Amino acid sequence: MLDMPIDPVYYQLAEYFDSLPKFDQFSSAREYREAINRIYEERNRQLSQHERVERVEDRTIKGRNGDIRVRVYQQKPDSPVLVYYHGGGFVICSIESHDALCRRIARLSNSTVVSVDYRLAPEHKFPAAVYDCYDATKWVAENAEELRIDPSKIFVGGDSAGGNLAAAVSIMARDSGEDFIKHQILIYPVVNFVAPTPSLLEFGEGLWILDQKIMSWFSEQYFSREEDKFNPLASVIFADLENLPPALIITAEYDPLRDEGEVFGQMLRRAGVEASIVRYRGVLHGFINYYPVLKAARDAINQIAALLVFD
Repeated sequence: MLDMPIDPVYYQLAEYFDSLPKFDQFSSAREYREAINRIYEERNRQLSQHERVERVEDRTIKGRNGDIRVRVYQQKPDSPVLVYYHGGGFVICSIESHDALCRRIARLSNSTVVSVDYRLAPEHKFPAAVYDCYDATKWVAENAEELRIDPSKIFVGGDSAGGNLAAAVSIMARDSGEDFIKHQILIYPVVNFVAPTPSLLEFGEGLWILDQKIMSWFSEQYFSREEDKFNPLASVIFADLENLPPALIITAEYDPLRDEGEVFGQMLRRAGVEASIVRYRGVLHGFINYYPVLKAARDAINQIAALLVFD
């Protein structure tokens, strides 16, 4: 139990969550990563069977940091695109662990999704991932014809650390005077590594998926220096927000990062950026990947897909 009115699916998933490998059960992030990604990826292999996509292509592109692999899920050519950045605290997860999710988005929308295989920490410290995501996004904008995507409909989005990366990318594009991003989709993002919030304290302990201990561990792996936490490409909540793309922010009710995400949405509104802040009740951080058994996740996904389909 956490606060009380939690979707009954979580109580049914008690064994599952408790059986997952914990970060502090290994001596290094690498070993932890290998153990947890193995589980996530196998599950995705099962789910993808039910998310058919006309074509899924793995391409290697040139980022300032070197090679960057991206996976292009294209259900239909000459369609809108969502450049996506997977979650995982900047340390774990991969294209394969969010494969089912991206397939479903591309399939439902009859469009395109480009999932970025960005450099992970601690191997590559902040801001390596931010630059990989920005480089891949710009590459999508610059290769519109080759990829067969609509250059006038390019969206960016991600979940958790991925939502943070989508926000950072949007800022980096704005700072560079680039205007190709038409929408940013932040799924329960982390946008602050310096200040506390009531939700951070309230759910700092006691919930599955995320607690204060692993959050501190993630930032320790991500940043090479403490003060990097205040960088505007990290704690995006302190960046200049003028002219940023219109945003759809999806938050989870039982999540330490909840208030942060909502405050970031209110700050964007003040700065004159249009934004929607949607809090899903009864769910925890990371809920979107559980769409096969959680309706709230299927509806959250429908919101992302609707953006690529509707005008």
